[PDB]
Amino acid sequence: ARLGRQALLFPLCLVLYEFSTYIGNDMIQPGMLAVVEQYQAGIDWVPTSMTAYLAGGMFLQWLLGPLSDRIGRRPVMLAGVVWFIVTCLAILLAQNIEQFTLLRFLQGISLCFIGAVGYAAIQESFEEAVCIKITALMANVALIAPLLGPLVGAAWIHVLPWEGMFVLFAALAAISFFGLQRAMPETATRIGEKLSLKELGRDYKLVLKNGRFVAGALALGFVSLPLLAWTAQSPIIIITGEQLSSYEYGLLQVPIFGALIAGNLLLARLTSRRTVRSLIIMGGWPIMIGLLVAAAATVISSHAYLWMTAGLSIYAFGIGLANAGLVRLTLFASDMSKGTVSAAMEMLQMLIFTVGIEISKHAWLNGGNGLFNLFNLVNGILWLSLMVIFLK
Ligand SMILES: C[n+]1ccc(-c2cc[n+](C)cc2)cc1
Ligand SMILES: [Pr+3]
Ligand SMILES: [Pr+3]
Repeated sequence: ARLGRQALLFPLCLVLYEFSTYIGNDMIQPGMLAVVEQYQAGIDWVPTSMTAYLAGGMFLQWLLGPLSDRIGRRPVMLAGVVWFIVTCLAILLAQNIEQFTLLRFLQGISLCFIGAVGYAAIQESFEEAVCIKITALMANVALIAPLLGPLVGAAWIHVLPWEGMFVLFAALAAISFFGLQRAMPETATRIGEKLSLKELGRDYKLVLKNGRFVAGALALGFVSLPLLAWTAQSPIIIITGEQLSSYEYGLLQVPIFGALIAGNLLLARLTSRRTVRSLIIMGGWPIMIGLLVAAAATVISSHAYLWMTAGLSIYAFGIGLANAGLVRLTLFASDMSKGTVSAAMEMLQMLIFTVGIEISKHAWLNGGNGLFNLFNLVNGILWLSLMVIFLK
């Protein structure tokens, strides 16, 4: 007898899935030093784990939304959960870092199911008032994962093997599979209809023609790249770069991702009395000053990692205050299907993350902290350059 508890279990398991796909990245980065050392791979493969994971995350959004609309939101979502489980277990059999990285890419495809079909079902199932509550919980999980992940991941690889992490990801996903199997409704409104890739290609051609949309989408990518670059490389900057331990590594996540949360909590308070664009200008100050301080500090003094951390913290506060607003404006910058717009901007900004982490990596390998931070400053400037057009 499940109908009252169904209204709560369905969003909970999707959030559990969202959480485990997220720590599936955030727990793995600290443990990536163990992985590299166990394959004898070289530290340059540490950020590439995330690069491949995110590259998979942009692989199928365009398809999965309209496909699940045609064949069912249940069978497509459940397939994504199974896929994550199977690919999480398959990585234990990887014989080199290339195979590890390749499965890391296959595991990344699991992210595409969250918004394009999972959240689509939340939109199609719940009232606007309840939908807001669920979206908020999804946002709170997206804030906790990149703080919990590195802390728990650093602690994990001093007692347990990295393999065990993937067992944990598959287990949490397995729990969410059984929960979704019982509780998820079937809310696809086009079951039976034919899907036309040629027609769908025209939809994505039309959104890319929208100048104001593309400007906002790229800006979201550019502005979050410093934060994503830090997540990817902080294990190699702090531990192998600065010759520090796991404690320092983990400790330095607190002011940065704490600052992110602080930026979101203030946004929540200030939202009723500030327009979206004023919050973008408001948050722009800590973003620019933060990135500028981190750059200036590590150019004049290469090993000033506390000044770098403080710079990223001030920057992160700006991101928490500005991003949610810019996401909103970008969505409504294109008067086209919300499924296509969301998939487009999710896809576009992740193109920037994947390429950006790779350039970021080479910046640090060839120039250390100074060139790592300077590249992050360029990204801020590119976000700011786009904002003066996008806003004025
Ligand atoms: C799959 N995925 C999750 C979270 C982000 C994300 C990007 C930028 N920020 C600021 C937060 C979260 C991107 C992709
Ligand atoms: Pr058409
Ligand atoms: Pr269409």
